[PDB]
Amino acid sequence: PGGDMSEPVTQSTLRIVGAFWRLDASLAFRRHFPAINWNGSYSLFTSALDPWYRENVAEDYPELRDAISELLQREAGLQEIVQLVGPDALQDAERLVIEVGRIIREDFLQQNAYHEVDAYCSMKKAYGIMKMILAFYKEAEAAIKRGVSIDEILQLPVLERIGRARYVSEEEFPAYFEEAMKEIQGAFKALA
Amino acid sequence: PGGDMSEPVTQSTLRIVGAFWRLDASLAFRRHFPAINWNGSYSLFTSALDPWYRENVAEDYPELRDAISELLQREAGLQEIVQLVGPDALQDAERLVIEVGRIIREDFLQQNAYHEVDAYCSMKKAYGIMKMILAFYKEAEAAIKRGVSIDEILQLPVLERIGRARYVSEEEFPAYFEEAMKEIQGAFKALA
Amino acid sequence: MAVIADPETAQGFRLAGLEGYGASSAEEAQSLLETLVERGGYALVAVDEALLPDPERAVERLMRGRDLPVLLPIAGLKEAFQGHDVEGYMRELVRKTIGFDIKL
Amino acid sequence: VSPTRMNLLQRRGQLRLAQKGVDLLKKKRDALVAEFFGLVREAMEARKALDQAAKEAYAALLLAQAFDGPEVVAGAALGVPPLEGVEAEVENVWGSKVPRLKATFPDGALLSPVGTPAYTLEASRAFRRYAEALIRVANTETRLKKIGEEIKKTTRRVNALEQVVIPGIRAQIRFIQQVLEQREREDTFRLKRIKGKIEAREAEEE
Amino acid sequence: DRTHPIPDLTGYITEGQIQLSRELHRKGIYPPIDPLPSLSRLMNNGVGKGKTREDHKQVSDQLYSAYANGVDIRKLVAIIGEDALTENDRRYLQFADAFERFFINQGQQNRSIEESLQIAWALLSMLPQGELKRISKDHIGKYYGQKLEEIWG
Amino acid sequence: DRTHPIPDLTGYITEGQIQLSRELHRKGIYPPIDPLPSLSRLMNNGVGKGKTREDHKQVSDQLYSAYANGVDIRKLVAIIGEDALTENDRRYLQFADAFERFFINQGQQNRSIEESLQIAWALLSMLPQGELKRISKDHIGKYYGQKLEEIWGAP
Amino acid sequence: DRTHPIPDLTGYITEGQIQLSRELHRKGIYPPIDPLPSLSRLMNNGVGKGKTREDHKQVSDQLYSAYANGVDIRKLVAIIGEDALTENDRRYLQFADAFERFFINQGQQNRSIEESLQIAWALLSMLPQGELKRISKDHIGKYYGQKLEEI
Repeated sequence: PGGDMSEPVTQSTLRIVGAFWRLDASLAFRRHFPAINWNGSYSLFTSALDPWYRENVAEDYPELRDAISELLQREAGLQEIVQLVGPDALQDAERLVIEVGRIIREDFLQQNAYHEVDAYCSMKKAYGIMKMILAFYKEAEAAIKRGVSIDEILQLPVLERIGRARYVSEEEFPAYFEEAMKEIQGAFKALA
Repeated sequence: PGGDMSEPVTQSTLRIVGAFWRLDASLAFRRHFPAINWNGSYSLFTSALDPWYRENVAEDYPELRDAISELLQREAGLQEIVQLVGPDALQDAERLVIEVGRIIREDFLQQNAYHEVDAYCSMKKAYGIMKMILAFYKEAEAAIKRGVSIDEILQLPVLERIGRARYVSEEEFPAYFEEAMKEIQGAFKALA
Repeated sequence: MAVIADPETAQGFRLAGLEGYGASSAEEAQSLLETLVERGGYALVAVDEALLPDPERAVERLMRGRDLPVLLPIAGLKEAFQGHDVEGYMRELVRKTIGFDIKL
Repeated sequence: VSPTRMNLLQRRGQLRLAQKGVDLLKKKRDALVAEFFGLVREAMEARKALDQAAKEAYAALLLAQAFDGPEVVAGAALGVPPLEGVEAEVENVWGSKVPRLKATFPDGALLSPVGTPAYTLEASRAFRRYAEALIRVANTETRLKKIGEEIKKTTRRVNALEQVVIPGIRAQIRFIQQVLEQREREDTFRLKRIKGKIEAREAEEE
Repeated sequence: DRTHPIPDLTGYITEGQIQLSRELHRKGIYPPIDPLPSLSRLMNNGVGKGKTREDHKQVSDQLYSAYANGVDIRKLVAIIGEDALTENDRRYLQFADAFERFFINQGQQNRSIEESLQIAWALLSMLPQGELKRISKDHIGKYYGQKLEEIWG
Repeated sequence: DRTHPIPDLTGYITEGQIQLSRELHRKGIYPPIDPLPSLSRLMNNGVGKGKTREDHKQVSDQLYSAYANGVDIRKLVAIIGEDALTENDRRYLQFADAFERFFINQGQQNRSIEESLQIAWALLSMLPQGELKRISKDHIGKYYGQKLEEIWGAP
Repeated sequence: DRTHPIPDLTGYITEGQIQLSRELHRKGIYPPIDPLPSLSRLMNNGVGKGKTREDHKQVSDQLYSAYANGVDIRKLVAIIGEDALTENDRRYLQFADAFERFFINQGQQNRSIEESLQIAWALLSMLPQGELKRISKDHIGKYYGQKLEEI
């Protein structure tokens, strides 16, 4: 009736189903489409489906998926601090985490069903975008260890390259991802 | 039964009567009579009776009544914060709203049926008391705007006259009310 | 106003019109601070960090009922010439009052 | 507490007011922190200014006791009395009063201002400015402490609410709802019994 | 539970009720009678001039007002703490505590109506003259001022 | 009580609701419709170009957001004070007051959609350009700026 | 809801209860058993000499005391803050965290009774020898001191 999950119908359903996808109008108000809340959603099919992933999509897809999940969790666990204080006030590591959470949300979770190409994505496209994001994260963490200011990372040209991976075609994607990985390894070498 | 207003009899009555005089246990416990719950009471004959009030009571009686309704609703809104944080946490204007609310509760809505005078009140007497209260509120609000300390307004002697007006005899009332209006103008005019 | 520090600067503070007393150790400094605080008077006391970094954390047991005196950690004489991290002072102060120690 | 429908509605209204109060307290805290993070800037600027003022005053005083006899300087200092020129007024900050040292600073109250040493008299102005800086740093620091305690109090209230009050009212609401459902079930059972009674009467004895 | 059918119907039938309080019982007050939920319908027919004493009714009304204020201020302290209480609020709290300890609590003792009125007056003297809005000025002149020490100690 | 069977089932079957507020009624406002808990589920399909004006959806969204902000500031100012509020917050306060006084409280007058949208733009003119985050630039340019004197003269 | 008829009637019939906690699950702990509200009514008669070993009951009671004290201190930190905690409070909070991380979080290990007791003794050794009020001095002497070197 009013979104309360305590009712018998929803409780009986959740007892017997495997995946719960929590649509939320909050995400829609934020223009995050599809509007699925990754904190309350859950799937009981990942462990049994892992072997299929290792055999078909990539031997490391489970690892990248779990890493993305953990990174989103860390972005969520910093909410109290960003609630009490603004976003800029956070130290380098936390600010990197927030920006990477933003890029994850906007360029991997988001999908536009009215787009000619983005309406559909294969598991290899997802593996590619996730690998791009995680490689960028590792390089950025190293760079901030080296002492580069977060502003430089915020304006790195690899951001445009990784943000447009959604709008690229299925057949063209492999070369694009190879080039993006090369350019991710390169773009940090030039920076001090 | 139990004071519950959700009984079938009370609900059936709600849908047929033009006025609902809801009594309250909290007020009666405090020996505050008539003990009518203002928030949960209503009338439906007010609009249709405006011409009669203009002819037989005062040409601005409807507006004074509506002003008191406005003040009581402002008090009801502010009481949420009062419960949250307490009277001292409020600003001075809100404190004045609260104090005038108490003045209306005790000096206008309160009425003693075992008294030889206050057991009955005429329409013109009610109008005079309401005019006194509204004039005082305007004066005190202006004073707060000119910087007078709210604690100093509550000690103005005119408040005792406003509070004792109930017990003035019907025949004597007009002189008392003219004097009270004069004194209300004076009590702030002297401060300047 | 009163200040407790080394004898050399105590005479200077007295020249400034304040009250100065020689201090050279933590125990004597704390005892003198207690004497000054229990002695009703000026509302400010300046304490060097070298002898008592947190005077309030050491003598909080008295001024709770009378918070008129003010304790301010003043930079030490030796540290004054060679300097100290002022940014660190406010950083640690935020760490103390909010507990998040986040800034930049 | 009495399980009744009106009591349930009142409890739900209380819950709504509590949620609204949590939002209100959060917004007040946001205002407090917005002020605190600027008042810290003011405090740090004052602290650096005071550091510079103290450095220059100490530099000025250092040479005074070298060229001239220290004993004469001490005597001249003793000549100056320890007068009072600080007015500890109260300033209203976020509904609280704090000591503001709005010192009148009477320059003409210094008895025997003239000092026999040539440079001692000039050094007095430097220490007057240093004392003004010390007063300023104290004034900002006290208000910073006050705002810190206000933010701590507000967060105590918010946490108390969201961790003790709201769950308690939720438990009360669930209890009352359960009792009402039980009463409804008993009423349905009774109605079934009596309807069966009348039906059996008609069927058997008509 | 006052909402239970038995007390509810009885109160709808009878002419008042004296309701005990478990909170006062735990504090040791006897008779543990809470006056706010209590009531006597026919009271006005047996009190006043020529029956008990002229100040009776107004004294009872004022006692109810003050005790209700005290209970409300207790609820306010439960959420804000004593440090924030103004002087009048503390006077009302002290009145509520003294009320509970010296008017409600009497043990096994026969108090004449005159003694009871005297105690009520000594207690109301804890409040400023002007706050007694329910008691007529002449009664205030004739009975206000006596201190509680004059009765005990 | 919205949890009651009659309104809950009606909500299941019907599409939205127009909610009357007792606070507005006691404050003297007629018709006392509180926009915040009101919803029209079909509004989108019946609004826009070729039916009404082009700026209707965005104006409704901006009115909703601004009124919500204003009520929030109104609650907070009772404890922090008018001075404590920033300037944009004060703008929201005045906007909410004007919205209640001139938009919601229309008495018995018959307002065409054009007159209502004119009032809406007049109310939105109080907030600075750039705080109208939910209206396209062209719409703001074309319709922003009109003073409240257009309707304040004959409310 | 522990007051639901199913858990309530089961508790009235059974001889104890093992309870899982959502906090330990949100922390990523397996198995997420919360020791404090759990209980085994028959435990006293199935541990000790000739059944496990002589330190079992005292160690269990001491672990209960230490973890409950740590949780009480943890909820005491929601008032005065970390800076106000004393040395004993720091030790107890650290023990509670390490307890959660090692004694409860065991994944799919098939810990033996001896292994579990060794882990418990290592975790207890963080606290001072004098605070182990519930363990006989002999057992403290025999098994105290081992660090968390096994990881």
